[PDB]
Amino acid sequence: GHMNDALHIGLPPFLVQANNEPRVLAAPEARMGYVLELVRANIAADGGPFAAAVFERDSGLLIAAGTNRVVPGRCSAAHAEILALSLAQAKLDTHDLSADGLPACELVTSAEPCVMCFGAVIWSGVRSLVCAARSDDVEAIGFDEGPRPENWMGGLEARGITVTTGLLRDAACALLREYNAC
Amino acid sequence: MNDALHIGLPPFLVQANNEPRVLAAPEARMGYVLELVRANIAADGGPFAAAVFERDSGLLIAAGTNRVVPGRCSAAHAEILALSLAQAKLDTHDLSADGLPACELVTSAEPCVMCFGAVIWSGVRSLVCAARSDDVEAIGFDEGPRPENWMGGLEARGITVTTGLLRDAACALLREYNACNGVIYNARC
Ligand SMILES: Nc1nc(N)c2nc[nH]c2n1
Ligand SMILES: [Zn+2]
Ligand SMILES: [Zn+2]
Repeated sequence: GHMNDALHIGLPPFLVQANNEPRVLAAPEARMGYVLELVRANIAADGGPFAAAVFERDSGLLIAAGTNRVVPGRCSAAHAEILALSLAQAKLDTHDLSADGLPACELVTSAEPCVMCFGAVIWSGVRSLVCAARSDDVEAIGFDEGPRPENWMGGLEARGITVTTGLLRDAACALLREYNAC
Repeated sequence: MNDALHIGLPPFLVQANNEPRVLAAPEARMGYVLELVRANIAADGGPFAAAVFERDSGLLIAAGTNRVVPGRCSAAHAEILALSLAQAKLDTHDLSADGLPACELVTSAEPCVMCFGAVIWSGVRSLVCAARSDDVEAIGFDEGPRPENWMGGLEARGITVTTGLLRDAACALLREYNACNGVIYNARC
């Protein structure tokens, strides 16, 4: 809500809980299954059908999670990725996730990022991005990726951020089609 | 806050966002945005400020400055703060929602790729910049990989773009931040 002295984006109960309960998920598909549970919880708490979480890349320790809170939060910058990366940085007391001595961080996200989130992933210091639904899956339910540069993935890769896509794509599309139906 | 995204605003920014203010001329709007750059640098933030104004009346809606380092948040560019704070005050994610005056983002520098998408999603109908991307990069800030013809990109979404407005003063402030950036104490800073 509106504050005088802060930008303040409140989080619904499931998301506060997700950011404060201990969770180590070693396998990539474990990490992505949990992110898709957050998608489902978010849809039920009036949010867009997107979620993301920052994990320690090797251990799979969950550091923070975010979901689309654009409409209920009255904030167009409130995509899953922005919240997940920002909360991870708050937790780790730094604006730079690749700060010396911090373990390598990974953003596991329900769908390929829009142009804003593409830039946010670059500045964040995460070293790895893993996506489920593809860009055309997102467009097919009326979400816009915006004008991203051509070869956005190679843009990430050239800056030391490894990119995997398509992970539990079909599971993520099931939740997208469902949001679009309702 | 582990229960919210919470970026605190320094007092001078609370002040900027508290007092009613109307600036008709583009140069007046950018003059004010450049005062916030200097106040931000003195309040431990980066050399970047932006403000959302009603396009046709000059009424200030909200201002934002770069709070990346003090706010421990790489998303906290001036543009993201200005836009989000304006959306919070008017109680919509969409600055072009029915009933709302057309909004213009005035920004001390051309937007990086993240801020470029934020602009597109925000609903503002006008982007007005001072320093060019070349200026920003000249002192080690990185605009990142924007799409080819990013300005044409904005225009095709109906977002009119101006740049170079009070560019000299904005460059002078960038160079002054850069001269004071190092670790060796300089009383002149
Ligand atoms: N316009 C602009 N460009 C950057 N690289 C940047 N980094 C932090 N704030 C910024 N603003
Ligand atoms: Zn996004
Ligand atoms: Zn930016």
